[PDB]
Amino acid sequence: SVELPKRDPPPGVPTDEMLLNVDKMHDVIAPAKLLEYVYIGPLAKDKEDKVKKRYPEFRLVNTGPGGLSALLRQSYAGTAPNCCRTFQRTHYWKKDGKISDKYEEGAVLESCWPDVHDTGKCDVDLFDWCQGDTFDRNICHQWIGSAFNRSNRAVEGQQSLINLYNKMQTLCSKDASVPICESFLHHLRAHNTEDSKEMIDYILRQQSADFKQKYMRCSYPTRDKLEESLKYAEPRECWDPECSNANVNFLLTRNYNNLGLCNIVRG
Amino acid sequence: EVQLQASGGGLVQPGGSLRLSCAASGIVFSNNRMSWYRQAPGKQREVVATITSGGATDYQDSVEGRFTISRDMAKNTVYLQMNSLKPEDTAVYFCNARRDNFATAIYWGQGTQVTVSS
Amino acid sequence: TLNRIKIAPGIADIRDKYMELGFNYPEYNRAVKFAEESYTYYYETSPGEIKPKFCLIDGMSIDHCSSFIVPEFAKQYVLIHGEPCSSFKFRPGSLIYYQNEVTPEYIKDLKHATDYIASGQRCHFIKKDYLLGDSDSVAKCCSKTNTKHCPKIFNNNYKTEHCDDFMTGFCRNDPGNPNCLEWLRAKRKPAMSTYSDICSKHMDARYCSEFIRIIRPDYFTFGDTALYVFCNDHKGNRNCWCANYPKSNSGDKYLGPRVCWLHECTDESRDRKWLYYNQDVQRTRCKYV
Repeated sequence: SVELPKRDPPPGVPTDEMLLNVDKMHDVIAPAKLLEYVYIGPLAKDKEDKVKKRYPEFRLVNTGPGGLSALLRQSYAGTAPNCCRTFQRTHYWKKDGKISDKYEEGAVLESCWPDVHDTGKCDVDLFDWCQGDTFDRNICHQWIGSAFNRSNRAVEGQQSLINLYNKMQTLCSKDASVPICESFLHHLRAHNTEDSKEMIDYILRQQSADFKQKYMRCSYPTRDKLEESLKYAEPRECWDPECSNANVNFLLTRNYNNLGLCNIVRG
Repeated sequence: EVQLQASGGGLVQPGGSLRLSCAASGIVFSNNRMSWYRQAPGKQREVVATITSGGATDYQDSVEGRFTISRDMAKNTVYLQMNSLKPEDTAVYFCNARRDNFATAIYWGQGTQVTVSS
Repeated sequence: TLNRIKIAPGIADIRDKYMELGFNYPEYNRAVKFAEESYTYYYETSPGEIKPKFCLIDGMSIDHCSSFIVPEFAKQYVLIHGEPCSSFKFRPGSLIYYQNEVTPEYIKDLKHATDYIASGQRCHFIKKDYLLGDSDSVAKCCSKTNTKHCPKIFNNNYKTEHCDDFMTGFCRNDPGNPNCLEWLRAKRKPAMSTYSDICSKHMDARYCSEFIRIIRPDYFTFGDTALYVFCNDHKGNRNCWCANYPKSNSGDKYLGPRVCWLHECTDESRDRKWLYYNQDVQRTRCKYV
């Protein structure tokens, strides 16, 4: 033949993308959002299945030559039981029937919707969970607290809010002593609008005979009390020991208002 | 002379409504507790609703939610709204005025009849 | 079968050259134009792009494309697929230009009868952001102890949510950390929930004052829950005595409207945080004579 002028290529100098290793990347990949491309480095064909198993909520895409690849989130598969009963975990790892917050090899990532509480997608789980002895004071108050002003008033989230209010109306009419309904009434009072006031009064006014005498003596005085109250020009609530004692979450709106009307001297 | 004539009663089947009025003269609401009273024959009178000189209200338990008392300052007239009336609301209704911190300056007005029957 | 291999220098671009060929059989007399990258790029060929004048032969290691980029400027860029190109096997990585006489037909034909021509894709880099791929890189960006090679998603003063997982554990440890308060100021539920747990234990810290100052009015429950647990765990503590009064069965003596009854719970020098939200609403409404 003839003597070809041979040239060797300049030394390969990798980049961060080329040096990436998906095995080290669970903390990078779990917080990724919808439509966000998480680049993960070269991936061998015999690993693609492993990586798709580990991250079933993500699509595995081939971005460039030599197996260069990325994960694109497609969905959130977290379950109400694992997402709704906590405001702090955003995902969990499932292995061998067990659920763990921390990553272990062999585990499958499941991810909670980032706005799950803000959407009302937890309302059917927590309406149940919060009732009974499964009640977690901190979680269930937070759940009820946060239902007000949902999705910054997006229409889906505003309906969520309404529907839940009706469901809680029907429940707490039956027995407002049950700690979810006490918190519900407590939080209606904080909202302090026409609709929350008439929801409180509607609920309190449907309580049973025994409830009213155990809890609402301030709102339903004995005739002996009422006719004593006429003598003084102060409203009854300002002196009546039944109202200084009483539990404010069970006062009617009128009575709760009136308690504010009692002039104290500064000091 | 202090006048507390009540007016507005009558006949209604149960569930209807009635609005009593008391056009007080000789007394001012700015320093009087005004109250609506009942008296069914055979029984002693009873408070039904009351309003302080500042405007705080209060009710007898059996009428709470159904009745609501209000007042018009410029008209010096107190009202009783009676909704969802029960056969046991049958009584003569009248108004009562009490001077804020005097006790002896108490007055009673003329009754009005409301009866509720099928 | 070949003869008279020769390198013609280019007219302008030192990288461009001409490979003259000798021939057997038909007049294959051609002067095929080709380039071979020399520059190392610290800038872009075109918007968001950097395309080295280099053909990546099938089977060649990807880093050969990356060798013509300064390693710092490279961190941002990803290597994607590229346009079909042809190369001299014996001189692999040469970019052949299809000009005039040089034509895809020619190149297809040459490979079939000879093995001195191979084909692949041109090096095509495109700009994205820093490629984070490790737990520590996350901790550094999110905590802001080192920020330099961080993408925006992990360096936007907690506007997005990517750092929330890491910050739950971080701020539990250093609650007073100024970045933890910037995190809490974005008012997303894992931050607020985290500080509800923290302040349920250390309500008396000043960072819990700031916690309450933020979550009120809109997310007040996260403070109320913490006040309840803290004053439950410290019955008898003086700052607790408006919220969990310790001489009564239930601690409600000065709840709601009644908060206004004691001058102490009204006191404007005392910390809102030591009153429930419903309470401190009513405080701003006492009818003093």
